[PDB]
Amino acid sequence: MLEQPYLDLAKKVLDEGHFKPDRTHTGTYSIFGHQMRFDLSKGFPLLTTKKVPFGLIKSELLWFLHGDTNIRFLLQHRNHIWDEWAFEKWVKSDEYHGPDMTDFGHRSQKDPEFAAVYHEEMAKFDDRVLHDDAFAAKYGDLGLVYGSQWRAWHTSKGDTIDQLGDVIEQIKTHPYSRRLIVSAWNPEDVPTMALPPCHTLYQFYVNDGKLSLQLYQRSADIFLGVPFNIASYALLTHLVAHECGLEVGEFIHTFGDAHLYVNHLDQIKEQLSRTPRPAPTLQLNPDKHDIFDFDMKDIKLLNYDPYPAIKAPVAV
Amino acid sequence: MLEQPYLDLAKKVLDEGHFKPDRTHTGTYSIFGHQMRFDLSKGFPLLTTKKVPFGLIKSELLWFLHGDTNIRFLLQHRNHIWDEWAFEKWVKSDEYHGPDMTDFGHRSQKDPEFAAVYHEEMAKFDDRVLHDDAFAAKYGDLGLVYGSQWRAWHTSKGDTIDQLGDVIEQIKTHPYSRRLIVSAWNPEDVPTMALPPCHTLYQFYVNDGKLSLQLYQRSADIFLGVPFNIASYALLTHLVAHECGLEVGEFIHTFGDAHLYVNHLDQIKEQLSRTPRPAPTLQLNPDKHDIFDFDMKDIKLLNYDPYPAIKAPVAV
Ligand SMILES: Nc1nc(=O)c2c([nH]1)N=C[C@@H]1CN(c3ccc(C(=O)N[C@@H](CCC(=O)O)C(=O)O)cc3)CN21
Ligand SMILES: Nc1nc(=O)c2c([nH]1)N=C[C@@H]1CN(c3ccc(C(=O)N[C@@H](CCC(=O)O)C(=O)O)cc3)CN21
Ligand SMILES: O=c1ccn([C@@H]2C[C@H](O)[C@@H](COP(=O)(O)O)O2)c(=O)[nH]1
Ligand SMILES: O=c1ccn([C@@H]2C[C@H](O)[C@@H](COP(=O)(O)O)O2)c(=O)[nH]1
Repeated sequence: MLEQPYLDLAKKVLDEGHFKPDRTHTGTYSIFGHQMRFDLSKGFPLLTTKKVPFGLIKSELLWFLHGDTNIRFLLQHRNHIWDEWAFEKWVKSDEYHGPDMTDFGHRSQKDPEFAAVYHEEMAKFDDRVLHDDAFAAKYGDLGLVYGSQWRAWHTSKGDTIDQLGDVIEQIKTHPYSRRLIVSAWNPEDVPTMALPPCHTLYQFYVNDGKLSLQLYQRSADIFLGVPFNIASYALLTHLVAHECGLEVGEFIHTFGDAHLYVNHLDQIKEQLSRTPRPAPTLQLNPDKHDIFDFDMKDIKLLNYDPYPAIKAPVAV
Repeated sequence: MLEQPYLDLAKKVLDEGHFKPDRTHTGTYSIFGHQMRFDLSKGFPLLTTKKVPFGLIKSELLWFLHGDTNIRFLLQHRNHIWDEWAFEKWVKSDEYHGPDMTDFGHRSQKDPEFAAVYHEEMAKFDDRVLHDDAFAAKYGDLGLVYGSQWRAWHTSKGDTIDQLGDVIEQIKTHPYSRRLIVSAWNPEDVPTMALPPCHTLYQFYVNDGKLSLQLYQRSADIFLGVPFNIASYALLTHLVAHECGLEVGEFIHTFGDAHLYVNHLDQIKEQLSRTPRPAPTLQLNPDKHDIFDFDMKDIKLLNYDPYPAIKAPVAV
């Protein structure tokens, strides 16, 4: 079925992956190197075995394709996947000066001073960001995220180059070139970053009709993480596709450290337990055509029914 | 045998690849997306079915690992793989002022004004570069090649960062991180380049012992091109490996547009015609240890016997 490369790669981390420490000491079963393929005209690649959210992914990528680096658009839509490095700056600031938020992050689940205070301090940081039009700019604006990596990579001699703007040109004009890449690894910025980009590079292809794309995620979390990432670039591939004029072909997901978490063992065993129901259908607003102008309403999802959702505990 | 992922990928471009125009209109059988694996302790990954040259690759990578961007070291060793963009600058210069070299490049094979003149003008450009210590600097010095991409990526605010220097540190100190990348795609520089890097990104891994590496070549020529590239990074992997203290594990070669040339059809049919003799053994100078100090003599090749070499006509 369309989603069986994810399953065949989760039962491959699980019993074939070796135990890696990793950074936040909770161990992995790593493997290094995996290409999995998805042909997108059979249907759309998110999982029917385990509920994955589609308005979140939509709003997020939609957010990355405006080059917008501000959570205030994300909050407006109801997305807060990005919240915690923002707060990492707010509660480490000069203005924070209140009720201690040090390490909020994994003192949570460990209750004590942390379950309702780190959480009261979050709706306090958000709301401020949705309204104070300056609070929004000092802390809610992330600087280096995929919208600036993507559409305003800062040059060595003083300004903004929109990569994806030009690549959507080079597909529109020179379809068949082996240079159609957008890159997120910039090393000025790598040594001093929160999380360096995890979807490091990606290259489009024009088969004859049919745009394809290959990603190089460098680091991948299986169970949590890789359901999400397979769909963002299946949407990117799907959205660039509709703007060049071309049919959709296929998305290749290539990984470096693909690893399942040691929390996520039982939950991934639970998932494999089940059968793929038929892959979902996505349609796109055909009257809009410039993709960077896509209101939310313009990307759609024709019958999706997963199972059950699943709890993995708190990643990082 | 160790080299069968290259064969299984040449009979896969050939009759499974589709006809791509490409840029220099001589057509391809492209495919998009291929991971092939090489475990380097079984032996070394260059081909015994078709003579591939090892002092060229050595001298070249050795050249890239000094961050040296000057052909004058390459010539000194006897390597001229790099010559033609150099001349692309010399014969397009202000100083050229002689006997017309316009398009040397594929007016060659087409004889006429071009077989001994573009070629007399090459030994004239080289020799000058080996001796005039200034000629060497105005035209023999390439600026942007893998030694500056690798070890002096120019920053956005005024200077040189040695990527590979720091990654050999981060392996030496934090072995198990999913960030061990060196990147060659810099977009300031991409729109105005001769050939943008073809081996775009690469990431190391520390399995438990055993350094591994994954490449992302973006564009790959099969028959000519991919015998060479599989060995350069099997040497890089092999050389970084000996400096961290770690055993050698495996090299993953990942491609985007892997394509066989329409010239190279009969010659690749000819190649497949034969049987793998046993994979070669490489040893390294164990008393030297800092890799950036490796004289040529320090990397070695224990029995290699290919077949026959093969002629593919003039690529580009
Ligand atoms: N450097 C970095 N790169 C990424 O791949 C990435 C990142 N961080 N983290 C923030 C964003 C948005 N992405 C994310 C991040 C987290 C989830 C997430 O929480 N999804 C889990 C479910 C977790 C749960 O059970 O609550 C999943 O199953 O995929 C999804 C997408 C990637 N992006
Ligand atoms: N942008 C770019 N990236 C590369 O992969 C690359 C490049 N150009 N071309 C120059 C260097 C050095 N490399 C090269 C270039 C050409 C040959 C070459 O001439 N080798 C052919 C044999 C050609 C013949 O039959 O004379 C082969 O079989 O591999 C080898 C390595 C890659 N490097
Ligand atoms: O939404 C995301 C965020 C992160 N990662 C991963 C996997 C690791 O848990 C995490 C950290 O790895 P490094 O920072 O060491 O690269 O990055 C994903 O797959 N998807
Ligand atoms: O030594 C090399 C040099 C180039 N290439 C390739 C394959 C193509 O023939 C060439 C040009 O592709 P683009 O410039 O369109 O990327 O790059 C290799 O595989 N190895």
